[PDB]
Parts: sequence; C-alpha cells; structure tokens
Amino acid sequence: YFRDNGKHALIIYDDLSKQAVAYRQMSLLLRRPPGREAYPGDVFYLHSRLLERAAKMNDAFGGGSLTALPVIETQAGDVSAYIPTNVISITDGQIFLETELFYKGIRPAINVGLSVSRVGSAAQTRAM
Amino acid sequence: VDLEETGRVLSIGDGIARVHGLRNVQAEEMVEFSSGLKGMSLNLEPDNVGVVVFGNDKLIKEGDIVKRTGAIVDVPVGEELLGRVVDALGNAIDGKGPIGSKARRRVGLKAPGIIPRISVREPMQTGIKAVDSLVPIGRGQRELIIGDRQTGKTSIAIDTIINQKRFNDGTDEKKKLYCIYVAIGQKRSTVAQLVKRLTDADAMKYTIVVSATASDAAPLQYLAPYSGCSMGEYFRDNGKHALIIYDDLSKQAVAYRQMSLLLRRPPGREAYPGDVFYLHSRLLERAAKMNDAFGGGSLTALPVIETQAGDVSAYIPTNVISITDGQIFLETELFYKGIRPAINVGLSVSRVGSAAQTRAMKQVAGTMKLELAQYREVAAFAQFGSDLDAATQQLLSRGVRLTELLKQGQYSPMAIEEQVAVIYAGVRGYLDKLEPSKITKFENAFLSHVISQHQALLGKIRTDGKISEESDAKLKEIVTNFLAGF
Amino acid sequence: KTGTAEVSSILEERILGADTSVDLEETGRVLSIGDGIARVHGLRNVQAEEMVEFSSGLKGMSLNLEPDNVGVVVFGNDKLIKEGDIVKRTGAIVDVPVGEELLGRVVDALGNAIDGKGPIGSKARRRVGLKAPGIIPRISVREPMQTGIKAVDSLVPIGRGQRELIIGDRQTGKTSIAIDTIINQKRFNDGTDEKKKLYCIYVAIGQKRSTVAQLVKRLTDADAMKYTIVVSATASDAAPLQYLAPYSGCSMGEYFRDNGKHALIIYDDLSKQAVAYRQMSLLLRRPPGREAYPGDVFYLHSRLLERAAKMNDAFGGGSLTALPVIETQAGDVSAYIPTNVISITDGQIFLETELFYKGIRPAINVGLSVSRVGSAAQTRAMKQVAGTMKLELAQYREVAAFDAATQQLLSRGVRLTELLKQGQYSPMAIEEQVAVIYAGVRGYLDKLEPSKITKFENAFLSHVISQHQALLGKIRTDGKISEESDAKLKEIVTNFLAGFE
Amino acid sequence: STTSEQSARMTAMDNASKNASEMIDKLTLTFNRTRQAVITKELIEIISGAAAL
Amino acid sequence: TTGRIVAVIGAVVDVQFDEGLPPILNALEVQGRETRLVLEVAQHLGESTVRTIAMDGTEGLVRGQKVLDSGAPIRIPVGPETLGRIMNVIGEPIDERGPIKTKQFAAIHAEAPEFVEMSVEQEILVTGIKVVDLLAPYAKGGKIGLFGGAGVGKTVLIMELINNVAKAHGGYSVFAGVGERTREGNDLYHEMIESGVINLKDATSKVALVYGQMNEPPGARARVALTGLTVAEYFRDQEGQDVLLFIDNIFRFTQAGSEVSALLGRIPSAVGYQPTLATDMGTMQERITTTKKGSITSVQAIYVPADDLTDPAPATTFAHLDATTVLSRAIAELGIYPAVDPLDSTSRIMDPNIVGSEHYDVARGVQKILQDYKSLQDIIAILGMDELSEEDKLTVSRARKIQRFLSQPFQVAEVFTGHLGKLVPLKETIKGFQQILAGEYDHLPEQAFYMVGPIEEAVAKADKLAEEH
Ligand SMILES: Nc1ncnc2c1ncn2[C@@H]1O[C@H](COP(=O)(O)OP(=O)(O)OP(=O)(O)O)[C@@H](O)[C@H]1O
Ligand SMILES: Nc1ncnc2c1ncn2[C@@H]1O[C@H](COP(=O)(O)OP(=O)(O)OP(=O)(O)O)[C@@H](O)[C@H]1O
Ligand SMILES: Nc1ncnc2c1ncn2[C@@H]1O[C@H](COP(=O)(O)OP(=O)(O)O)[C@@H](O)[C@H]1O
Ligand SMILES: [Mg+2]
Ligand SMILES: [Mg+2]
Ligand SMILES: [Mg+2]
Repeated sequence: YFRDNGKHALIIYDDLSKQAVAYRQMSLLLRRPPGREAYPGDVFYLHSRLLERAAKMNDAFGGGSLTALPVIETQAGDVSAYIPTNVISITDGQIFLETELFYKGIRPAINVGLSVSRVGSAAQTRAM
Repeated sequence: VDLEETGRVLSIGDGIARVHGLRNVQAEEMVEFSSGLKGMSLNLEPDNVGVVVFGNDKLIKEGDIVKRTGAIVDVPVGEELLGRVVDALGNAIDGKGPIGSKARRRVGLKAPGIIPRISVREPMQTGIKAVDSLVPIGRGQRELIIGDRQTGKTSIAIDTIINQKRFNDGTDEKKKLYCIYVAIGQKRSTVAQLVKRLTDADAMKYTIVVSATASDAAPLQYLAPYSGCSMGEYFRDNGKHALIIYDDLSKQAVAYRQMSLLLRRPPGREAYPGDVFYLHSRLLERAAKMNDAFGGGSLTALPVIETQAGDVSAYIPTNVISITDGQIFLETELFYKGIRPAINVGLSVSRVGSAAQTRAMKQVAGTMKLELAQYREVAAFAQFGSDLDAATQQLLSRGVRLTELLKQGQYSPMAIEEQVAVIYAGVRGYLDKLEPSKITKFENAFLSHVISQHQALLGKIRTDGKISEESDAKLKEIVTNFLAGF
Repeated sequence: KTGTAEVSSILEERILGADTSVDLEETGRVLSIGDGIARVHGLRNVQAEEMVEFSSGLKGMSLNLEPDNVGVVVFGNDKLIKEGDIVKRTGAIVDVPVGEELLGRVVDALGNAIDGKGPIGSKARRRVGLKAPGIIPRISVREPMQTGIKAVDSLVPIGRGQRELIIGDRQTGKTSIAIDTIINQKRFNDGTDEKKKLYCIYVAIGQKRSTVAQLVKRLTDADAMKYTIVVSATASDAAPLQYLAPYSGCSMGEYFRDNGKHALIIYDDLSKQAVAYRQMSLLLRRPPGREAYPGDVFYLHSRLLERAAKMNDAFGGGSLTALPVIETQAGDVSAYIPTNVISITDGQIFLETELFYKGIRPAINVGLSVSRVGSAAQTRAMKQVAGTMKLELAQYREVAAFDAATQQLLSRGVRLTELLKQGQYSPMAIEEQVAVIYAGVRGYLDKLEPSKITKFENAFLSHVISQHQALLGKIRTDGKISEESDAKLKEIVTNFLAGFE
Repeated sequence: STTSEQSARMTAMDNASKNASEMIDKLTLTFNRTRQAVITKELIEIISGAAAL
Repeated sequence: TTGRIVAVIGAVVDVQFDEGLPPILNALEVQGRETRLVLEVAQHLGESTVRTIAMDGTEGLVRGQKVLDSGAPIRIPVGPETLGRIMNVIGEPIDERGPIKTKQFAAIHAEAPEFVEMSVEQEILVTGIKVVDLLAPYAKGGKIGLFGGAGVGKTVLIMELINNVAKAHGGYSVFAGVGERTREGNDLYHEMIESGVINLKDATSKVALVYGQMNEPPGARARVALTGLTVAEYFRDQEGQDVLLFIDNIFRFTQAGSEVSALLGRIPSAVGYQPTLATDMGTMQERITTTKKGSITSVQAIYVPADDLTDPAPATTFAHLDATTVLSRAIAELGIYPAVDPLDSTSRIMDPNIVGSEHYDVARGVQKILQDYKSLQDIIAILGMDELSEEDKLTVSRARKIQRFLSQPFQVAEVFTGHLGKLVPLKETIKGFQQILAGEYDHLPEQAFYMVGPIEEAVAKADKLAEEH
C-alpha cells in the first residue's frame, strides 16, 4: 500500500523458515506429493512470489519502495540446506550471523567474509 | 442364514482373510474357519472384517464359513507347562502328550498399576561375572540384551537359565526362579538343539520353551511373546518368581509389520505401523515386582534385540531401549579379541544399578567398576605402554587383569560367592604381579581350590550375604597362600 | 472402485442398446489420452504386448489389459490423438525388421530409416520380446573379440558371446571404448576369414541427436559403416521408443546370431532405458519401487542381456556379444541400477574419473575391472605377454604410494602404465599390441624416460609396420609367439631401442 | 636436538588432533543430515507406493 | 473347472471362474498356447476371481482366453530318473533328451518337518579348504551359506565344493540354480558331463540339475527353488538316504517375490521388499533340513546387494543357517582367494566339545591375532611401521603370514591362477596354523605362504624362492 502510494516501507518477515514449515504442514495434509525434506515442490514459488514484491517503483509510478528483510534460521549453520538456498537465490544480498563469532562476544555476529549486498556501493552515503 | 454369529469369507490371500458377516465379532477375537483353521479378527470395518489366519491360507477358499468362538485369545498356564515345549497358543509340539493345564489366561491382559509394584531389590543371579558385577539385574527388571549377529546373546540367556538350577534344586523357596524362553522366528533345529542343551544341564524341569519358529504364520510370531508373558504372569501372581526371555523382540516387530502392511494400515517409519511402540511397551510393562499385599512374586524380562551394524538408533532398537531399565551391549570387536562374553561394559547400563546386588558383590564390584572406568579412559595407550608414568602404567596393568577375570566359557555359570572370591583376589591386588596370559589359568585353578578345601567360607559368604571382616581376613589369607604356591 | 470405462459416454451406449452397432473386438475408442498413454475401450481380442494402430498413423503397444479398458502406450507424441479416436489392431506382437539390409543404416527403434537414404528393404521380422537361448544351445566362450584397446585386450580380455559392462562416471570415455571396438573390426571385416567378420550394432538411447550424428560421421570417416547398424532412440523420442530400442537392437543381432554370423551390440546407456521404463510404468499407474523404479527393473535388463549368447555348432555357431554401458553418478557403483546390471553381466570395465585426470586414458581401472570369462577368451601370444604384464602391474599397484629391487619394480610399473595409454579412434591390431607389450615387459624400456615411452610406442610401431611386417603376419597367423619369432622380436626391439635415444 | 624434537612432536600431534576434531565436526554434521535424508527418502517411497495402490 | 482370463498386467494375470474356485497355490493351464504356460494361483479377490502369477512370459495372452484348473499345485517328476536331467520350474525337461519318465510326482508346496522330527547331531564335514575348515567348519546335515557381494567367489567356491564333496559322496545330489547366468548353468552341465558326475548313456548319474536362470519371468525364479527342494525332499525321505543340495542364488528367490509384489496389491516394506519377505523365506528354508528320516547337507550362495550385510534379505537369511562363510571384497582385493572373511565367518559346531580342544584353541588364536592386526593397522597408518614395538612387529608379521596361508588354490580355478588345485585335510591345516602361531616360521618370507596347500609346501616354496633369488 505504501509502496504504491509514493511512500517508503520496510517489511521484516521473522522467520520465513517457519512459514515454509506451516506450508509443508498445509500441503502434506492435502496429500500433496512431498519432495526434498518433505517440502512440496511449490515451496519455492511460495517465497519467490512473496519476496518479488519488495520492489522500488520508478518516478513515473509514485517513486515509493518496499524493502524486505527475510529472516531465515539454519540448523547447525548449514547454508546449503533446502530452504536457505531457495531463499539465497531470491534475494539481493545476505547477512550471515555466525554462532561462534556470537559466542565470542563479537556482537552483532555478522560474518563479513560471507555477507554481501548485490546493490552494495550503490545507495551508500558518500562519506560512509 | 446367520450374519451375526457367522460370516463368509469375501477374500483371502497372503494370510489376511476378508470376512463378510460376523456382525457381533469383537475386536481381537478368535474366529474359526470351516477348515479347522483359527484366526484373529483385527480390522473391524463397516463392510467386512480383517481376520489374520493362524496358519496356511491354502486351506481358506473364498466363500468359506467363519464362526466366532466368542472369546479373546487365551493360553493355558500352570506348573503343568514346566519342562514342555509349547507353541504360540499352548499346543504342545514336543510330542509328549497333551498339556493338561486346568487354568487359562488372556494374552492381552494389562500390566499391574503403580501401587501394586515395589522397588526392585532382590538380585537375579545370571551366573556371569561381567553381568552380575558390572551390569546387575534385579527381580522385576527389564534388561535388554542388544547386540549384533553371533555375538553371544542367546548364550547369555541360556547361561542365565542354566544357572538357576542351583537355586531350584535347593530348599529355599523365595530364591527359586522359573524360566520361560520365547523363541521367535527361529529355525526349528535351533530350538531343538537348545532344548537338548537345556536338558543336558538338567535345566528343563523348570523351563517353558514357547516356540514360534520361522515357518509359523505371522500371527503366531506376533503372539508368542504374549503367550509367554501370560504363562509368566501366572507365576508372578502366585508368589513365585519368573524370568521370561524374548528372543528376539525384533522379529515380533517384523511379523507385526507384515500383518499391518497386509491389512493396509498407514505404513510409518521403515514401514513399521504406528503401534510398534505400543506393541512392545504393553508387553515389557508386565515385568513387575508385586508387593507383599499381592503375593510378592515377580517377573523379570530379558528382551533380545539384534542391531544391524551396531546401529542402535534404528526404529525398534530405540523403541525398546526407551522402555527398559538397562541394556547389555554385546560388541563383536570385543568378541574376537578374547573378551567373551563380549559385554561392552562402557555402553552397558542398569538403571536399577547396585540396588539389586548382594552385599558382598556390592562390596567388591563397587570398586571393580571404578577400576575399569579408569582403565577405559587410558586404554588407547596400552599399545605404547612404555613412555608413560607409573600412574597410567599401573592403571592399565590393573585394567588388563580385571578384564581377563571377566572372561567366561559356554554354559558354566558361577555361584555368586565364587564370583565374589575371584573378583576379590583380582581387585584387592593379589594379581598385579602376574603375567596377564596366565590369569585365566589362575582363576580356573584358584576357583577349584577354593571349592574343594574352603567350602565353609563360601557357605558363610553365601548365607551372611556379606564379607564380614572375619571372612575378609580369612579370604585374604587363602588368596595369599594359594598365590604363593602357583 | 470406479472402473475407467464407467463413464457416461459408454454407459449411455449400453443403456440404449446401441453398442452392437460398433466393433468392440478388433477396434477401440480412446477413452482418455494424456501424457503419452492412451486408455482404450474395446479391443476385446487384443493380445498383451500387441501392437495397435491409431487413426492418425501413430502406433502403440497395448501393455495393460485391464478388465474394462486397455492401457496403450504411444510410439510418438500424443498431440494428434483425441478422446474418441478409433484404435485398430495390427494383429502381431510388436516386431522389428531384420536382415543384412539394415547394415549401414541409421534405423530407428521401430525399424524405420531416419538417415534419409530410403526405405529399409528388409525381408524378415522378429518379435522384440523373444526368449534367450537355453542351457543346451550355448557353448563356452572361446573366440576373442579384439577390442583394439591395449588395456582391454591385455588385462580385461573379452570373448565372443560375452556380456561385458563399461561402467563409469559421466564423461570418462565409455562411448570411446565402444567406438574403438566398432572401428577395430574393420580389419577383420575387410578380409576373407568369414569366421572372423563381426557386425556391429550401436543402440543410442536418450542421447541428443547431435551426438549420434557426430558418431555416425566418425564411423563413416573410418568407413566403419558398411557393417554397422545404428538404432537411434534419442532424447526427443517418446519414452516407449527409448524403452524398446534395446530390444530392437538385440533382435537385429539375434538375426546374425541365428545364422552362423557374429554380432556385437552396444547399448548406450542402459541407465536411460531404465528411466524410460520408469516413466512408462508410472504413467500406467503401476506402483513404484526403489527410487520410483518399477518393481521389476531387474528383469527388464536381465531378459535383455541374457540374449547375448554363443551358439554351439549344431545351431550354426553364431554369436552375439553385448557391451552395455552404464553411467554411475559419483563413482557410486553401488546404486540401484548399476548394482542390478553388475550382477547380470560377466565382466566389467571400470572407468574411473580420476585415473582420467591423473593421466591414464583410457581410464580403465585395472584391479577393479574383471572378465569372468578370463584368459579362456584370449590369443596365445597375448596370453603369454599378459601373464607377466598383469602380475607385474598387480605388484606395482601395492607399492605405488612411495631400495633397489622395489625401485626397479616401480620403474617397470610406471613404464607399463605409460604403455597402456592410447589415443582415440586409433585401435591397434593384436600383433602390434603384443609387440609393444613384449617390448615393455621383458625390460627393453627399463632405462628410457617415462615421458618418452608415450612417443617410443608410436615410433616403434611405425618402425615395425614399415620394416618387419612379415614378423607381425607370422605372429598373427600362427596365433602364438614362436621361438624364432621371439628371437626376431628381441633383435628388432634391441635394434630400435639402440637407435632411438 | 632431542629436547627440540620431542617438543616439536608434541606440538605437531596436538595440531593434528585439533585438525582431526575440527574435521569430525563437519563430518558429523554431514552424517546427521544424510541420515535424516535417507529416512525421509525411504519413508516417501513407502507412502508413495501405498498411495499408488 | 474352467475359467477365463480377465486382465493381464505384467506377470500377474487375473482369471474369472464360474464353476468352483481353485484354492491358492493351484496350477492353472492356459489353453491355446504353443508352449505350456502355467499360472500359479496366488490370491482370491472375490467375485470368483483369482489373481495368479504366470510361470512363463505372458506375451500374446488375450482377455477371455480359457484356463483349466489342473486341480493340484505344480506337480513335478521325482524319483531316481531325474538324476542327470535338467528341469524347469514346472518340471518338464529342458535338456532335449525326451520326457522324464517317472512313477512319482510331487507337489512343490508342502509343509515343513514338525519340531518332533528334527535331528540334533553335529559332525564336522571336512571340505579340504583351510579357512572354511579351520575357522567355520561345516557340518553334515547342516545348512551352509556363502554371503558374497558381486564377483567375490561365491560361484567359484560353490563349484569347488561340488567338485570336492559331490564327487566323494555316497548319496545323491541336487543343484537348483535360481536366477543366475545361463552361461554358468551350461558351464556346470558340461563340467559334470566331462567329469563323469552326469552320464548320458547309462543310469549312473548322481546330480539332478534344476534351472530357473535370470531370463525366466519372476513367477518362475520365485518357485524353482521349491522345485529343486522338492527333488531333494524326495531323495531325503523316500530313498531314505543322504543328500546334498546346492542352491545358487537364494537371493533371487526373494528378488522375484519383490518384483511381483507390487502388482499383487501389497504396500511395500522397508527397502522395497515385499511385506512377506521373512515368512516367504521361512516357509522355504524350513523345508531344507535334516530329519530323523534323512539328511540334507544344503549349501546356498547368497547375493549381498552392494556388499551390504545389513540389507533385509541377507540380514533375514543369517538366522536360517548353521554356518556362514562371508566372502569379502576387501580380502579378494588383496588377492587372497577364497576371499572368506575370517572375522565374519561363524559356525555352530565351533565348540571345544564338537571339534576338540586343540582345533578350537587354534581357531580362536587365528581370529585373535587377525583382530589385533586390524587394531594395529590404525597406528601403522600414522607412525609408520618402523616405530612399532618389537612385540607388535612380530604380531603384524605373523598376521600377514596367516592371512596369506588362509589362501589356497582350487582345482576349478586353474583357468585363472594356473596353479594346481589342492586339498588340505584337517590335520595339516591345524598343524600348520599351530606352527605359524608358535613362531616356527619367523624365518620364511610371508610370500612363501601365498597360494599353497599344507605347510610343508610353503617351506618348499620358500626354499625355491631363495634358490632362484
Ligand atoms: N561366553 C562365551 N564364550 C565363548 N564363546 C561364546 C560365548 N558366548 C557365545 N559364544 C559363541 O558365539 C557364537 C554365537 O553364539 P550365540 O548363538 O549366543 O549368538 P547369537 O547372537 O544368539 O547368534 P544369532 O544372532 O545368530 O542367534 C557361538 O558359536 C558360541 O560358541
Ligand atoms: N583415450 C582417450 N584419450 C584422450 N581423451 C579421451 C580418451 N577417451 C575419451 N576421451 C575424451 O573423453 C571425452 C568424453 O568421452 P566419451 O564421450 O567417449 O565418454 P562418455 O562418458 O560416453 O561421455 P558421455 O557419458 O557424456 O556420453 C571426450 O571429449 C574424449 O575426447
Ligand atoms: N579361487 C579363486 N582363485 C582365483 N580367482 C578367483 C577365485 N574365485 C573367484 N575368482 C575370481 O573372481 C571372480 C568372481 O566370479 P564368481 O565367483 O564366479 O561369481 P560371483 O560373482 O557369483 O562370485 C571370478 O571370475 C574369478 O576371476
Ligand atoms: Mg540367538
Ligand atoms: Mg557417451
Ligand atoms: Mg555367481
């Protein structure tokens, strides 16, 4: 609504690893054929269609915008699981929060080695 | 035509008759087919009944007539079974005539509640040092024997059964233990050699062998444990003590899975139905120790489980590990390097613990357990051996002797007092000056010596049930004198 | 429980007594076409696994004979079939043409020519689904099939009538082994020893047509097409065609076998026939099994490979060698279908994908490659040299992860291993193989450099072929290495070695 | 030299043990993932067979 | 009676009857076939329909074809006339020498001996193979298993056992080949004819081959085991004589059932196997037994899919054998042949009472030294072997010597090895292993023991290596 009325919004889904679990429940109870990790094959379109709305409309369309900050949660820090990779291929960046940097008191635990932002230097204050 | 007390088979195949009629048939009731075949009605559906046939479906045509017997499955009981070999329903299969038991019981009765029981306190002597000292088994316990193939589980069970002969041939009445051996899914020749072995040791005058062998239909292998457990509950509920050995409890699960998958029930994990926990829990929860208001009897259980590749995280191994009060691992790596019985004493446990050990065996095994615990955490060095201080050197020189004391042979259980004497010699320190390879000989000699001359000391230990400091000193003297002349 | 034909369009015919007007014995109407499987109502007299012909030229093979309908599989794209189309029998179990006319044609799974050179003028037809010979017709595999690849002919000999199996990861050189084998037989086929002519069949299953076209060009280049058939069921072709291609090829070979001739047939791959079969079964609503493969995916390959036999002399003395090609995933030779086929064949060539980078091409992983027929199907000269060569490699293979004696052993082993490399589409006559193996195994290369044996092999081969062809002819005709021939080889090897540096 | 050699062997085997443990961490995680995948796959095969009939 | 086919799906045919219905396991003959097709009834689906498994390819069946109920299960010829012949699952000959003319027919389905009929005696059966005789001695009348992966030595070993025992046997023999290569069946047939065991002219044959090789549709591979077992049953009971029964393979008897199971309408079990695996195998393995009225010395080769001894099929079979000799691929890679795994082959007569104190002590010593060597290899991986103490370098050397000495050349492997096959009576094996353990051969190289018979031959080979050095 804001994005389409010229304003700027920020939406934080927390977590999207617990929507895909609700969707897997919803599906297996419909008898749909489970796939990899029992997730339905649809479990991508579920997140792709949701996160493809975090757009940035040009000035001929109001100029608004809608940032999105999905929060995924990875068991044992496996970045190569099914849902983490489903979402890593839908988003424009990523912020890895190590659990051993965190346990060292280095907080917030961003793992700057792996974190990246694929718009990055663009849209950054010149001073910074 | 009658469609309440009688019905007619709609279908048959793979041992699962689908009967039409039998409107008044109860669930888990015993119906009878026109061909002299029995069956158990498991699935009651709106349109039909799913009967599991106790036998071969070759004799069950379509359109046959099935008549309900009106009773839940029941088995004979009593001391009329002792020494017989019965099948999963009480029928004799040893060809010694009929069974002639007056009483009967229902296979699917419920376990005693929470108030009838009392904490397990008596020791159930297995006659095996590694078990009787480090992983003791009380009366009323459920001590899983979990292992791989050909590691020595059935031998543990048979040593336990054979040992009780000394108690059953005495006159003390609250030490008599009656054994039941349910043999599930086993080659008949195995059971025949086992019955011969029990006869040899004369341990077949207080044993009931329930036989549900490989050829038997799935329902008989599903039902054998409950038949045995009922024949054992009879002794529990009459002030007597029983000991039932299911061998194995994984093949009952396989037979139950077969029946379920043929009745088309939702598969579940590894294709096991959702009842393979309920199935085993409502069986193993009948091993109790009634208080005095209920007779004081008891019923131990020693379910045997085979684990594929030492995988104890499988479905049924974990189902039966979370139900029981302990477990006796039998690893093969130890079996082949001389340690027989191959009772891995690291993984073995008994949540009952030393609450079920005679005061003498408590006195000695209490420190033997710690000595082996210390040895097990510097075992790796044993190869290096040198290059290490005298502390770990003495640790793993005591551990080796203690280990070689726990070796034992086929069908030769030891009386508790003799186990106490041997472990006393070994742990008090009268063996650390001996080459490990000779330890066994010393044992096999020392034992006999003590049996011959000092029978009075063994009698005092057995009766007092404790190592009085007088007996302690006398035993130290005996050990020192013998060890001097070796 | 709702029958497929318990629809309104059919029950209406039944109710108003009009069913008698149509033929429901040798004809049927498509109830429901979808995903490449038709259900047909009618055809009460259609045989199981019979061929039927739709009303648009497409053919099908009636697999399922259910009580009220027939599950037919279309040998084509069902874009043209419509609910209500008339399906009419063909009368005969599905069969394919055979003969010597196919030789040199890129025929298709059903026997139609897709090379564009005109119709196949064949005469006889064989049912694809025929039983393999019995216990009595066969005899023990005795003749050698010269692969033309040093390693295979030396340490993994293959006889005529033997079912090998070229198993290895993707892109390790299996098709290359197959095409070296096909090209090698050129020397025998261009000759008068009619008992050594071998006719080749290449079944290309689920491979893009560019691959098959390049392969056919490669075969024409070596003019190895005058004696080759190519049964091409490529990826774009419906699943039933890819499932039937191996049987079409196998019957084209059973022809040459049942007429005293010797055939070779190369299925490539069988792991894609299995996939086509799984698709078919799942689309006929047959319950799955492991990895969704139908319950009987072992019988599918066993009944195919069992037809590679070696008939006795009372049955013509023919022969049909089979060289199935399987593709493992990550060297996981312990998968479902690789394990199914590894126990059906007698022998197996293990192409390892790290022998393929460490330098060894062809990647044959000796030690894991076996030939249950064994030395029984080898030439006497090759027997002689291989006896020592295999043993020396076997010793060198346990001291490879590194004295004087053992240092000599390692040197010799590396020399041999460099003598087993080879190029592509350049197979060698058995005489040359034995010549170079003898040169390398006696010790006439114990000093030359490792990196120089690769070129000494080629130079020595050119020298012998250009100077001492009489010796090679004598070895080849005699079969064995005679003492005078051995001395001649000794002289030649020492002479060339001295003047090679 | 003897003292230096023994100190070096102590350090080297300490480092090797730490490397082995740090490798066992990842191998155990992978083993648990693969075990769960195997259970799920076998179960899905069973139930897909059951549904198909 | 007479029914009509109603549905054909794979190897599973449904037949509808209007007269009485044929009980399960009956054999129904399909009318209008060039060659006898027999359908064995397997289910009653209601509505006077029976689901059946075709013993032979169902090519060219038509809905509505007529089927006659034979009235009894598959009946096969038996008697001393089947000796020297070859038979199908349905018993009709396949060696092209005319019909098997017997007086006796037997139904291949029959209950097993009751518990009151079993024997309890056990006497070692010397085979002439060092490893088998030493660590896992066989037994007369016992069931024996050879668990192998692919290409480890099951078939070569069973041919060696045939050669050895069947030739020196007073009684008869039977070789039921269930679903393995036809090349091998022909090879065995010709080997026997050329070795006199079979005899084409006169009646002096001691083997009754039966074959269900892997080109037979699953309905046939799942039954030929019962056919060979019926022939052996007869020779055990009616002839009142000892019998041998080699089966190769006994996995295919399970695999075929798995193949047909799904189409029969059964939910699949753990690993895709039929839910009835355990019982479908017990009802077979419980008829292969000694009894008070005979004796069968059954030997069975058993595929182990992908060398996975925890697979349901081998895992379930392990309980039906009195002795297992687990051939191993790892040992076969070291070139030791037979590949028998000393630390996985077991037996039921390996007791100090049944085989004697010294045999038992030596067998356990061999096993213990090999296990110690296995433990040491872990250390040798890191330290190198020069660092090992001097009580362990001896252990490793002795263990390698024993590994080599367990190998032996067979008479049927002369094609591969070239060596000459040997038989090592029990005393030579026990004496040689006693000596190798005691240390009486620390001065010979280990390679002196590779592929030799008695120990004296190892000494002679060491001398010859030294001389030629
Ligand atoms: N205490 C022991 N001392 C020496 N040998 C033993 C001992 N216990 C068992 N064995 C040996 O181990 C072998 C297998 O024994 P046992 O039958 O008890 O194992 P199992 O687990 O019952 O076998 P299975 O799993 O096949 O039923 C036997 O041959 C026996 O001789
Ligand atoms: N002897 C050899 N020497 C050098 N290169 C080789 C040799 N054999 C095969 N190759 C190379 O390996 C590559 C793939 O070979 P090929 O296609 O025959 O194997 P493949 O496994 O059948 O391939 P795919 O499985 O993808 O069809 C080719 O590019 C070829 O050049
Ligand atoms: N005793 C032996 N000596 C030498 N080689 C052997 C021996 N046994 C098996 N082999 C080799 O291993 C292969 C295994 O084949 P075989 O045992 O016949 O089939 P299976 O796969 O049923 O074991 C043989 O072809 C042979 O090459
Ligand atoms: Mg047992
Ligand atoms: Mg290719
Ligand atoms: Mg074999």
